Amino acid sequence: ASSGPAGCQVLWGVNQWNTGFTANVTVKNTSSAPVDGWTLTFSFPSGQQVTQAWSSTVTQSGSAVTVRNAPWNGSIPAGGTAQFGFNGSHTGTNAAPTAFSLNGTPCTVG
Repeated sequence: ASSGPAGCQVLWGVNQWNTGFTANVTVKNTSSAPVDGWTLTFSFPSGQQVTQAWSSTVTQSGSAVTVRNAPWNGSIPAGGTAQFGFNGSHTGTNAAPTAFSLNGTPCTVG
């Protein structure tokens, strides 16, 4: 980025039962813009086979990931937060990386 995009962040709220880690994520934008829906992306380190999702149009590309959070559940102002989650099967390893990237901007986990 040869300019100065955003730099939001997202926290993780894992909840693994037997096998199926349900990640309760909460987006946090603070850069400076009316977030009326968005599309972040990064990749699952281990084999987080995500499948069930809500309040987020998740999409696993082979092994990577992307989430297009709807406009309604994505109506958070520059200094606000959003939230979504899903249920994926794990194996006991790294689940959430570090700084993912909103639709065109980085985002440090929380």
